[PDB]
Amino acid sequence: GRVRTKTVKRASKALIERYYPKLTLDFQTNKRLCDEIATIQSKRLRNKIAGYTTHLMKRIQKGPVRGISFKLQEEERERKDQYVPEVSRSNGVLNVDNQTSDLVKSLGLKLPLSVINVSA
Amino acid sequence: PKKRASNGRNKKGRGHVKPVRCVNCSKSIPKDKAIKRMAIRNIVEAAAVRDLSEASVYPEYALPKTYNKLHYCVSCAIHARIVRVRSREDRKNRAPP
Amino acid sequence: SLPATFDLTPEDAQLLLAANTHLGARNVQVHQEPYVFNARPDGVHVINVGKTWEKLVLAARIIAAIPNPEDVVAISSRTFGQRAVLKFAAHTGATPIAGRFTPGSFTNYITRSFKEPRLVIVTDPRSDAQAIKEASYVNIPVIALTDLDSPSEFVDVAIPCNNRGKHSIGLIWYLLAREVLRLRGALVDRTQPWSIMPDLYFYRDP
Amino acid sequence: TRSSVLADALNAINNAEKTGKRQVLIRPSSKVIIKFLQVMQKHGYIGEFEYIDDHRSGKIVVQLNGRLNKCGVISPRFNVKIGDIEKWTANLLPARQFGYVILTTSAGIMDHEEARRKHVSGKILGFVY
Amino acid sequence: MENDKGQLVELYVPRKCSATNRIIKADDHASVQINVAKVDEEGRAIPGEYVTYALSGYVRSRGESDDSLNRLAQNDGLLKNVWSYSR
Amino acid sequence: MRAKWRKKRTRRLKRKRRKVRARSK
Amino acid sequence: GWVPVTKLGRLVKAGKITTIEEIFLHSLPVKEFQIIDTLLPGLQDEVMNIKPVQKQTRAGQRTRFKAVVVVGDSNGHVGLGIKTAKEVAGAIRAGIIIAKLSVIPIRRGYWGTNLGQPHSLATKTTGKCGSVTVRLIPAPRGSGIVASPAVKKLLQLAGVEDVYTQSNGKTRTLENTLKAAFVAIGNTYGFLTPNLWAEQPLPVSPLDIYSDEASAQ
Amino acid sequence: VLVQDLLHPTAASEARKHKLKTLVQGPRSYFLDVKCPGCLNITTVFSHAQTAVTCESCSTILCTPTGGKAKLSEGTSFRRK
Amino acid sequence: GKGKPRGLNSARKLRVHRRNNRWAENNYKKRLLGTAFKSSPFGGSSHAKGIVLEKLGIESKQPNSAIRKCVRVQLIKNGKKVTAFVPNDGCLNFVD
RNA sequence: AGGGGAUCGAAGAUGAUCAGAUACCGUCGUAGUCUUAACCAUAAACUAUGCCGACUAGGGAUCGGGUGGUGUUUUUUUAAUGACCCACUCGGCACCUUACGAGAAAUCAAAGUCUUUGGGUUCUGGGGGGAGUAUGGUCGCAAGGCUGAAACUUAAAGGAAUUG
Ligand SMILES: [Mg+2]
Ligand SMILES: [Mg+2]
Ligand SMILES: [Mg+2]
Ligand SMILES: [Mg+2]
Ligand SMILES: [Mg+2]
Ligand SMILES: [Mg+2]
Ligand SMILES: [Mg+2]
Ligand SMILES: [Mg+2]
Ligand SMILES: [Mg+2]
Ligand SMILES: [Mg+2]
Ligand SMILES: [Mg+2]
Ligand SMILES: [Mg+2]
Ligand SMILES: [Mg+2]
Ligand SMILES: [Mg+2]
Ligand SMILES: [Mg+2]
Ligand SMILES: [Mg+2]
Ligand SMILES: [Zn+2]
Ligand SMILES: [Zn+2]
Repeated sequence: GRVRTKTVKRASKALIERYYPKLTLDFQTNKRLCDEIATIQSKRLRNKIAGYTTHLMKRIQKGPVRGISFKLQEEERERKDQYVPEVSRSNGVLNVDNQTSDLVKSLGLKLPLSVINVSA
Repeated sequence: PKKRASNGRNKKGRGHVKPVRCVNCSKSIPKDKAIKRMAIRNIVEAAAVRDLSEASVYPEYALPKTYNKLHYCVSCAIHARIVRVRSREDRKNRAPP
Repeated sequence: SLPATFDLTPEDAQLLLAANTHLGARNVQVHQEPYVFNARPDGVHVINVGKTWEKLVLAARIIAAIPNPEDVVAISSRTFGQRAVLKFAAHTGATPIAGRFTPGSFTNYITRSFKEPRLVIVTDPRSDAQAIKEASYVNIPVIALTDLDSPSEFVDVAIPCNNRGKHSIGLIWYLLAREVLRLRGALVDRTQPWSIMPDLYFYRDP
Repeated sequence: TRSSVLADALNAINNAEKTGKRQVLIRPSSKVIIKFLQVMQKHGYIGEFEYIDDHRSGKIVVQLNGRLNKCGVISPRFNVKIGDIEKWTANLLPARQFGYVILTTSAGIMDHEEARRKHVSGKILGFVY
Repeated sequence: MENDKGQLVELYVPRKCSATNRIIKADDHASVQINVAKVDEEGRAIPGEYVTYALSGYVRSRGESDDSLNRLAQNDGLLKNVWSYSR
Repeated sequence: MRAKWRKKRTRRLKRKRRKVRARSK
Repeated sequence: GWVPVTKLGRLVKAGKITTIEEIFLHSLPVKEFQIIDTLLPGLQDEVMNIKPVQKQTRAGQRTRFKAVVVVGDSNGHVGLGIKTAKEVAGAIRAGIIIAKLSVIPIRRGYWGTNLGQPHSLATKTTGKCGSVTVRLIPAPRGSGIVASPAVKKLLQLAGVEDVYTQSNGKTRTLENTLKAAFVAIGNTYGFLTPNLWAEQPLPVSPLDIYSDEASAQ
Repeated sequence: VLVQDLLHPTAASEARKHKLKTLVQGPRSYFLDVKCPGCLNITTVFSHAQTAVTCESCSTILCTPTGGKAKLSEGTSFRRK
Repeated sequence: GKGKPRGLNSARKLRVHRRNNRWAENNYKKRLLGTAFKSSPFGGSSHAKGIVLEKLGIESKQPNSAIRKCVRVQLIKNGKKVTAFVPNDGCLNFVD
């Protein structure tokens, strides 16, 4: 079974956390990045790492991945934010209950009247 | 110390119920404390139903199951049937499934 | 200290009954709620929205009252409140916490979730109970969106809503945001329907 | 059966306080209850109370604040011999600076400091702090 | 808590729950002080000026924090209706 | 031993001393 | 070097709060020992007891060591910290720090005359942890501290001069007796004597006054 | 709760309570003036009957008893005072 | 209030109960039964002098193994026979 | 002491099992089991938790009683009934969640309102064994019930929780 230990996945996290611009869907260069950017003691463990930080990368492309957040996302969401143009005064009048109308009366004033009963 | 609030089993405001006899070993046990299953099952069974209707008269017949209530004695309930043993907590759960 | 025309306006009243913020809980009904107003038969309890509004006003009056508007904190693990709080946070100071809380946020500096606010707002003291609890380990006042069945231990100022879903929590969070800006804030005078759509706050789809 | 009517009235006040309330409805009131309520009020430990008149024996609503830790009754009304009052307040008052033991003398239902000034003695009722 | 000749002795005179006038002792880290901001003519919340209230942890635990806030703020003039002294 | 049977032990034990004492009444 | 975390930590080193009575006023939860260090340096420790405890594990016994330290001045501030580690020193190291954090105030008073500087207590006070109840009684001046050596030493560092003690329970188990005599003095500032019925305006919170001068980066 | 008017409680929540647990206690039974137009005069009846009250002159009936309130007999009327 | 009558005239009962229950006190019971004077080899007194019958070699109780060197003494005021221990190394050589 | 004696079945006798097997398991089956007349008075006769009274906190069920309704369903001609539904209110048997509070804990709406120690009252316990033994009294046909010690011995016995 090829389940990656924590030191692998923990490094992968931290690396993506702070070098997302740089790194790519390509292990081959993500490999070479690790040299210049990370200190590791063995070839094996380094490819082991970049191999997975490349995997992680590759699916951040299609949606977020819990664990890692480089704040670029939290503010990609902030400009991605908007919807609506139609809201919820159409059509006609606010349909209310018997007492809801009694509520309006017994506190306030103007409202479109549209009452309904009900049963057990 | 104590282990259940229902003590043995289900009896609050009564002082004496009345014993049943264990369906398996015949041990007496108060009816409230019994442990019970309706042994609803078919007269025929799995495979027989085809071979039932096949070599019978009438259209498909009707089919009438058997119904008999089962009374176990705790040990007998524990030795096979409904029992396991639960955690300190799961014990509290009265829900069946 | 009663403002003047900070009374419940018709446009607000319309606003609220469309969201059905006056539709309080069924049979279920915590002793500690006079925010009621005559039980609609067939198991529904109508909510005095003036008090809803009047409490909302207080809410805003205390949210805005905190030197640095950013260590005011919104919470909602309830999905229907996440898109809400993120939006409330955006417009005002306020640090947001949508999704999983993660306990030990308020005790234990050692956590990276570590906050340390002067005030807390919350959408459903059942689901968010964590927050409510942890704050009480450490004198952090709590504001809360509450229905008629919500637990009122360790929340001060209730805002009677309808966490049954839909547009209410959004509405309430909106108005919350609306009135905090309308205090010491980047807003304006009278009627002032305010540029921002109320459907901005809302749980989306599918 | 209902034994010291004083007792229930006191205990009720104490569970209102503890539960943090501001009001008690006590039942059934009495000459003595009033005169005990009357002393506490005189010294701060409760607000204003009110006799309501059911045509029966009475009810009282007491309004209290929270200056009060405890108001107990001494259930056998022991006799106290003007020396012995020192030994009472010692056993059951928090310190020598405040709190009162209230008792009952021929000269009236009074706290022990008024008892000491008036210099009379008698039976012991209860206490307030 | 003075002494022989005047002289305020004994440090630190504790706060007080504005709802039950019991002491708000130190290790009570469940207690709360709510600052309600004074406003002025047309919105405007006047930073650094509050009508304030302090509530013991006891009270909050018992759930009586809200209804007690209600009564206090209103009879201090920043709520009208909402609360009711009768039940 | 079971308390129940220790009680029986001494039930008997007394019956014998009850017996042996009678020989001497 | 220090470097705090917590609003409160920062405000302290930043010489914006001078004394704990401030912190106690607004009941601010301490969480970094250095806070009560700069705030109150006359603190001297005292390791009261050390007792071995043992756990069995699916592979090995674990006999670590439990130590009970009491810190304080002798001018109204005490601390009772209890911690177990597997080395006696690091057990004593950790406990002191918690004992710092634990530091609570004491309300002392006059047996029963208004004279020069309080020597005894304000009231009678009881503390009960586990099965021991420890009862503290105001005593006339020069009475001494009337308590077993341990509970005495805690009453002294606490700064009491004259008090009577009465104990109830299995008191030979120190860990619970001190935890109770700790509560007993910690309860002197819960007690509404008449001289405190006076109303105070209700102070403003250090956290809001030096709000700017705190806050994270 | 925690602070309320024991002295002036709302008519409604006082209404629902038991007859022995109202502020000052009092009854919840009433009296009525009952007719059966054969006659001209009107016998006063207690809301709770026990005795199956008979009219002034005619042995007619009027009401029957129950667990509580009387069952008034078919063709009748009443006011309450 | 559990148990004890709290009445103002309930002195008698309250006294009596005490007398009754003092008997569950080991020493009080011994004192009044005169157990001292009655049983007990000495008079009830502090010492007693008697005469040596045989020198004994009592084997100690576990977990100790020893021979303990004692003397059977027949008390002089009593005739009652008693076995006494003879403290310190040797010393049994002093008796006879 | 009569009756009854189907069933199951202390004792006994057996078939097996066993190193043994006076047992467990199988068979036979006496007393008994049932009833009348009279005894006996004991059970872990248990909630291992005295009774009366006050107070302290939330929730949905339910059993009995009652009150309220331009509620449902029953059709006939509407009713009247009855059963059902909803709210409330007494008083029951219980469960739920909480815990201000209590506890050595387990847990407890009492086991709470206790060193801030007092509503009224009853009863029992005071380390363990010796021992419910000896003795005397008394009740009983008996078996036994009630009352009920000491000498001597002894450093623990015991409880709740923890990790193994
Ligand atoms: Mg067991
Ligand atoms: Mg029974
Ligand atoms: Mg002979
Ligand atoms: Mg020692
Ligand atoms: Mg005895
Ligand atoms: Mg010999
Ligand atoms: Mg002689
Ligand atoms: Mg037979
Ligand atoms: Mg045999
Ligand atoms: Mg054989
Ligand atoms: Mg045999
Ligand atoms: Mg018995
Ligand atoms: Mg039982
Ligand atoms: Mg209840
Ligand atoms: Mg030994
Ligand atoms: Mg055990
Ligand atoms: Zn069985
Ligand atoms: Zn007539």
